Amino acid sequence: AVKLGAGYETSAESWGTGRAVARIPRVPGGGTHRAGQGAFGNMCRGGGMFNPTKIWRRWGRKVNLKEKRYAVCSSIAASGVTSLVLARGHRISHLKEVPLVVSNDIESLSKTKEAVNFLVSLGLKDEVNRLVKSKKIRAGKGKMRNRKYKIRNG
Amino acid sequence: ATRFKKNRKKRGHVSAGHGRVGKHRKHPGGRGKAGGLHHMRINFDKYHPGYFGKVGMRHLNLLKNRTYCPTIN
Amino acid sequence: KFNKQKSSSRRKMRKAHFTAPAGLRRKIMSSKLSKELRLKYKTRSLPVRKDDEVLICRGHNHGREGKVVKINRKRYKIYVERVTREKVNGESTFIGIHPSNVVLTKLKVDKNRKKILDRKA
Amino acid sequence: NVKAYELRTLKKKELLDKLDELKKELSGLRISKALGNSAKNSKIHGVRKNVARVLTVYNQKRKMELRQLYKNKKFKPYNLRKKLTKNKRLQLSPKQKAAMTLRQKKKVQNFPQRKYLVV
Amino acid sequence: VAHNNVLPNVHLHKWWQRHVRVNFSKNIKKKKRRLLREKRRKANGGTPIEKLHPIVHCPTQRYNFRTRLGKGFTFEELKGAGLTPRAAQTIGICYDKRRKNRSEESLTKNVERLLKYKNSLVMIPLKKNKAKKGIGGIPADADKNTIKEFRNKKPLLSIFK
RNA sequence: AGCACAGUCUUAACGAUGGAUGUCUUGGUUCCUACAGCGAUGAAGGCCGCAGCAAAAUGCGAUACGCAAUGAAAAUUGCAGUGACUGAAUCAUCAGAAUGCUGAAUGUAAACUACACCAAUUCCCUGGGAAUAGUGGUACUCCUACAGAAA
RNA sequence: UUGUGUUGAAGCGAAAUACGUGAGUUUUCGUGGAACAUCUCCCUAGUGCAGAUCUUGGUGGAAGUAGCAACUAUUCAAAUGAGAACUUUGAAGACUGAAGUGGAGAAGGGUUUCUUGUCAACUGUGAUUGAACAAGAGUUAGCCGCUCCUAAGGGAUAGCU
RNA sequence: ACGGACCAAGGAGUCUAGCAAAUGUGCAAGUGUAUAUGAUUCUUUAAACAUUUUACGCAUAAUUAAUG
RNA sequence: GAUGUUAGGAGGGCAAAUCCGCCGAAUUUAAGCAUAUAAUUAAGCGGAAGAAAAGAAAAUAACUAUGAUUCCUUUAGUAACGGCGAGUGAACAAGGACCAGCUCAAACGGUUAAUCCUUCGUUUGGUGCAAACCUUUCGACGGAAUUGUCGUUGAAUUAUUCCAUGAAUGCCUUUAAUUUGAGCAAAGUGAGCAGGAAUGCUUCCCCAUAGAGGGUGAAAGGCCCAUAGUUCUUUUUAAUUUAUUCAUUGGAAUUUUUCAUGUCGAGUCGUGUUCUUUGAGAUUGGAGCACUAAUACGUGUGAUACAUUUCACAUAAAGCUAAAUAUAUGUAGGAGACCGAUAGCAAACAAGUACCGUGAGGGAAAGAUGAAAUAGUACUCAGGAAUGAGCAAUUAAAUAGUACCUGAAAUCGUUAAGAUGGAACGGAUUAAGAGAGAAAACAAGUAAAGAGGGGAAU
Repeated sequence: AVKLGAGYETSAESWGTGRAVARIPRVPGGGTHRAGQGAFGNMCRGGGMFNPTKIWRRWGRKVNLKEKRYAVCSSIAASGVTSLVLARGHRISHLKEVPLVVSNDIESLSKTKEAVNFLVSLGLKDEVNRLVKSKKIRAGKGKMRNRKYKIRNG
Repeated sequence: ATRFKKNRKKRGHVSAGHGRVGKHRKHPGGRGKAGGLHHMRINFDKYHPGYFGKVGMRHLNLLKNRTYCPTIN
Repeated sequence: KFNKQKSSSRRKMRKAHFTAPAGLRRKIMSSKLSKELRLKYKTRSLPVRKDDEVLICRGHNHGREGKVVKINRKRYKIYVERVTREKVNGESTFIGIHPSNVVLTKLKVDKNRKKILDRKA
Repeated sequence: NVKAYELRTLKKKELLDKLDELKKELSGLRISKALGNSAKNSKIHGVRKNVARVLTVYNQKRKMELRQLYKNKKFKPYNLRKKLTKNKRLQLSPKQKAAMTLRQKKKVQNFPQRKYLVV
Repeated sequence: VAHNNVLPNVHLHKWWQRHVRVNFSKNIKKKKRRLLREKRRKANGGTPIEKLHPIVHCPTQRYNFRTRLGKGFTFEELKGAGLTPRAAQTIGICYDKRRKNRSEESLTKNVERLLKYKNSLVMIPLKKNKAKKGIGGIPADADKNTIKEFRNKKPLLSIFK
């Protein structure tokens, strides 16, 4: 949100009928460039925006618990079919089956090297390559807002 | 969903859909429930018949816990 | 990355880099060590001192080497004896080289350096 | 250029004498600077810092030897005594805050909070 | 007003932007409270941080049938458990001097709940292997072996609910 | 070596003026978190000063862009200059020392660097030996204790 | 999601046997020198300008125009200088006419004072001049004033509100 | 008849509360898990996940000033 | 009572976002307006803390009853108030966070103020280098106090059981957590291309509990800081380790046996009236004035004024008290579907600055060379100089030359082409010129020779 009183922190006066100028408020005084300039108003420079953004916007949303559970179940089911996983963007043409499951010793490996080796041996070498080479500095003002890179999801 | 708002589709139409003759003034009929019995009387009588006046006696402090009773048929 | 007490804000930490005091600048003016010298002092990098033999491996002068002659922490640059350059007026001046573009080949002896190298043990 | 540790062993007499002669040399340097002479203008900083150092040593000696004079005695001058925050000075002592009547003292002593567990 | 709408009722005729506030920190506060109470129960060395409360009947005809945790046991039920209020407040028993036992059922049930808590108690000596018989109805201090074998056992918090 | 009428208008290419656009950003904004009083032991605020060459800002207070101490620790530099081969050059920390005139401002005043009264005062050596017109104190209200006067 | 960039991105100028009906889209050349897009689908908003005597900034025709008009008045020769109607010197003609552009002060100003340089801008024409710019310097009290006294009056103390 | 000398940039139905209708979605005589709690979650995470077999709202019954 | 430059102390001012008292509008809404609303708000005055204030029932209920305060969900836009118009608007119960209770007065103690303070001394041990600090109980003196400090919470009496007490001897270990400051911290500066310069592109290697970010001559996990992780160090705080002999000094809880039903806040409560405040309505609280109580069998609430009376619940007129709670302030951290120099704070910069006003106050504009100025334009010619030009010169680049990134439009200049009888532009249709153009706007294949690229076949 913008600062609460931004653009309206000046003395208000619109002496403007008979002055041959627009009836917009003007800042008072003299001896400076700002004197007589158009005061607050969305059209004026330094005048404050039309509807100042407020922190009490409806940021979050309430989602029904049943709907959330339905969505999670459906996402699992969708992950369970090959065509949808392929169309999502993953390179799973060398996977044996889409709902692939691995022995519980995967929960015990502790080196990223052997994790990548396991991922490759499952046939996801193309997927790993896609993820690795997808790292890229993004376009726009986002990267000056601690949002530098843009990666794909593996 | 500000891109679905109807005002967006009147973007270059001068009057913003609010009329060229009548215009969009601010409170041209009064504020709130102002005109009841005077110039909004037809609205009040047509959509809220028994609005004005009062009937019945006063229950000073109610304490709805005293008379709360749910019913099963 | 995992501790929240330390910021990862680009603005914040690049302000820190560009307004770092001289003492902190000494640390961020470090550079690599050659292979044999790295194996001899079992450490990877070291801040540069004034009289260390260095080898630049990046930039237009990526081949030659020489002994550092002076260090400008204010400009984040180091200068080596034979990497001078001719100005337009007619006199010579050393070429500023960022320490990240050089590797240490031989470093001078001083009482403090061995105390920190033993600290590296 | 004199360091602050070697003159730490001097008595107040020669400490003040060193200060006096050092001030005299600084005055001579300033006279030369006011004149056309400008070769010596760079020693003014060093002499000024030497004056600051000897003054620091002398003042620290004087303050310490003054504190030794009001060792205990419970009635030190205001500058000698503590310089905490004003409200910290006016705060009740921890003993005063923890003071309790005999009635509640014996209540607490006889029925203190107990540690225990459950099955 | 126009068309068939409910008559407007908004109570926003005063300066309400000053009083608007939004709880951006609800879950942060939840985490902070959980951390604080966890640190409390870690600091008090195995003694539960909950205090025993009686169960009482909610007032009025609407909540006649429901019971809930009340504030503090009464003098009568503490006496029935053989426990003075002064000594009970030092072993995690809440006591209030305002409740009165208007019915034998409430008296007996709170007394038996107190006795269940009492026999589930295991006291830690005040002076590190100087176990004593207690006072004011407080149970006698347990010994070193039973404290050792009970400290590693899961502390039941069912009686608190 | 010669030839275009001039002006006005249109078009293109190249330039002037101008500072849009794009891209930048040690800045802002909002939220979350945590701590939270400073002052007669003289605050906040205001003046006045302080560097070798020095206006502003920043820093500092007659020890005046910094002293001492502690950690790091070789540079610092426009010139001049200062530094070890680490209480030294420079950072950081900052507990010691120092902290001008004011300001609640409080001896009386105030568009005054004006005027009081009381102690003369300060320093050096371990009872002397010096130097200073300099240094402290003196508001109003109130509390506790004390004093001698009162009915 | 899947792409473009030092073998040159965004932007910009001119364009195109280009597409669309149209907002537009896409390409070429030049310039530019560091980022850019996603139309696969969706999410979001401070999202689309010809006007509001709109706001800020910049720029026109008017126009080399209106105008540079009070205070009677200038001339000759020389010096300096790159350059002299308005800098200096000499000569002349005149003015102010002790109710003075003459001497002293107050209020107000604050270094404009002096000397030496000096001309980017200013000195509405010129300018080598200057109250401009730069570097230095300059204000000396027992007797002149303040300081003291009291006035119109102000503030404060004791009370009392 | 009024505004517009010219150009660039900025420039105006939005945000919140509350109600209704419409439509999509989930469940259905039930629906919403409020505040809060737990939990090997704690960069993201201020979100996600969960809720020992009569809390509360709305609905499930209306009508009357009212004892009902 | 005064008075004291007697001794020791305190108050004063700043700062306010949250907090506590007072005082107190109008704009506005009612489509006018006067009650009402705005609003018990803004402005004004005063006073505190890290929170403040409230708070331990003269409470609620009417039930099978609850049990200090505060806050959250809800009750509830409800009961109610209101030109019953506009509008306004609580409480109880319920679910949670947090959870804590107490002391004066009054009673009792006179074979004895058993209390308190000032000043001057004594030691009991300890962490500090020091400076200083924490514990310590024996006094003596001078006072205050019976116009009342301190002890008990009725007083004794048995029974058990607890708690403080001293001396001597020994014991001071381990671990988990929490919290500061420090270190250590993997892997390429490998070819080649194009470059001023790789962090780029191809290709060959790897590290990852580190592929967060920043820097580095262009986009870097492997160049540097740091990051993941880990090791020391600081704070406190749990569990764990050990205590043993002797002694008398006092206190406490409950339980036996008797007394006496004690005390319990006065110009206060309350009532009348006036004003205000409230949803509070024959008055919710407060205040002013008048009148002015009872003594626990009393008196106060039980939301309609009375009289007689049951019942229930509390025990006013004295005081303290942590937590859950709030924080447009200050400081310090961390973030973001935020703004990107006419935006975002007024201020990205020498910004509350320059400047304006007598004053209260008003209040700007202004970011960007380049990788490197430790590359900021050397030299020559012409000019008095500014400047210009070069066969001269830095750079990758000077049409990047300090107004320096890019460099639009308005407006203006140069060159070229065209038009030109009191507007100019334009629509529709062609024509003539001038620019550009081959992607349909012809030619697949075929044979030969030259340069290449691939695929399959052992």
